[PDB]
Amino acid sequence: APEQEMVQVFIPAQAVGAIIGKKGQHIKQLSRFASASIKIAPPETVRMVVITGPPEAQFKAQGRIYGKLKEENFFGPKEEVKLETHIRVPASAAGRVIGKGGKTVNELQNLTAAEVVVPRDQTPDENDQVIVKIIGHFYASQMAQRKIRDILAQVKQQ
Repeated sequence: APEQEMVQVFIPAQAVGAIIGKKGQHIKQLSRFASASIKIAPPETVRMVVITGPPEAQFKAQGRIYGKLKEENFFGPKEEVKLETHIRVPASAAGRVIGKGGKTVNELQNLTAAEVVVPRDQTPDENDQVIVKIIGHFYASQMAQRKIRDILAQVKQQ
């Protein structure tokens, strides 16, 4: 059964208008395209897009956010869109995302050219989960997320 995941994508504050669209048109139809729930989180004081859905939904929705930002010239003419994404992993599995000595997060970064960072002083949330930070282009971020998901599923069996 397609399990659901929640991802937080940070976008430039000024881009919220193009993601939402007039009368919310763009964010509704993006939800239908991806078959995902897609929400702009309230400002704490970048803005955070919260995407909830299974992996294929995540791919479609995230793909369209990177694409919309590209199309609106939010970055630059020669500039690939690079965004920060936060995902949550079991605390008991974070040490396996890092690897012994740090070898798996290193391999991740070398394979994808995404920057992947597990902050080390975290308090697990009420679901015993901690943040992994992913910064990169669309493909790099997708590949980091897919790999981390596969690591988690491995730890779960064993």
